[PDB]
Amino acid sequence: RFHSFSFYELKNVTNNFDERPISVGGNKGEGGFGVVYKGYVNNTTVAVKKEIKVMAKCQHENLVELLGFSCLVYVYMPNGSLLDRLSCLDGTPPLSWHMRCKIAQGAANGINFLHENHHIHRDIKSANILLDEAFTAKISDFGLARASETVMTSRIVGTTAYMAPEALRGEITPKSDIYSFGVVLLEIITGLPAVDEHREPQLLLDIKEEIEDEEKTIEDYIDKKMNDADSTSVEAMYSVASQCLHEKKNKRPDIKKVQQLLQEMT
Ligand SMILES: Nc1ncnc2c1ncn2[C@@H]1O[C@H](COP(=O)(O)OP(=O)(O)NP(=O)(O)O)[C@@H](O)[C@H]1O
Repeated sequence: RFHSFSFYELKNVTNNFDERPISVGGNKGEGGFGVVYKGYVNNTTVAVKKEIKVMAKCQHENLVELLGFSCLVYVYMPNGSLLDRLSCLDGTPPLSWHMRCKIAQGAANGINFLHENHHIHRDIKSANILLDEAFTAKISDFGLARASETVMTSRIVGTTAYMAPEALRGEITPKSDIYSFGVVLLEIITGLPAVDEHREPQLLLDIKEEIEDEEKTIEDYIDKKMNDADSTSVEAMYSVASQCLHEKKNKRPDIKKVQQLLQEMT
């Protein structure tokens, strides 16, 4: 299971917490809980950051593996996040439609495993979908995760732009994950971030209504940085997105349904 690390080995593996981007010769990614550095341990490139029983019960090919702690050490995901690859950050090639279908499938297989096992992720978003050497989807960051039995909470957590209305009111339910996934699927289709302040609309989930009021087609929104995207499977994916984004929790499909529809799309 989990290798217990001393801090001093971690320090030195990360070239003494070299905070420089790896693209410039360093070891640095960073989020709202810590900084993630590339490590070289024996010959195992790892990812080191600053729940564990969740990672201890939940192993799956579409979930990042926790290796160890001092704290947290992870299998290291070469290709970064889905958000950064959708953005083409640091000049990476745009993701093909074929590849985007596989990633959506893998991410749904990942969340399915979590729901079967009665967990609620609570922060499903494209930044929390990592990609290994082979671009296999790895759901990450189970710091907010909760075991399930719908309850409420005074400590509302998540990322605003991906959050279900009931998740923003303080309810806790896997149903919110489904909603967040629907926003991820929209990100995959259009290659647009869930929120852009200098955009209209600022919130990607708002395109559902532009489309429903047939003011726009999903075709207008399709990421133009692809040449392998057929109308039929794009609409098939959008349809699944739309269902996940039903503003009423009990109307959304469950993850088993989302999964079978994404497999049928392919
Ligand atoms: N296991 C990993 N392998 C490779 N990169 C990782 C791994 N875990 C995290 N990262 C990267 O480390 C950075 C920090 O991630 P994280 O601390 O989870 O913040 P975030 O998901 O971007 N936002 P939040 O989860 O709200 O704090 C991100 O840039 C990730 O791309």
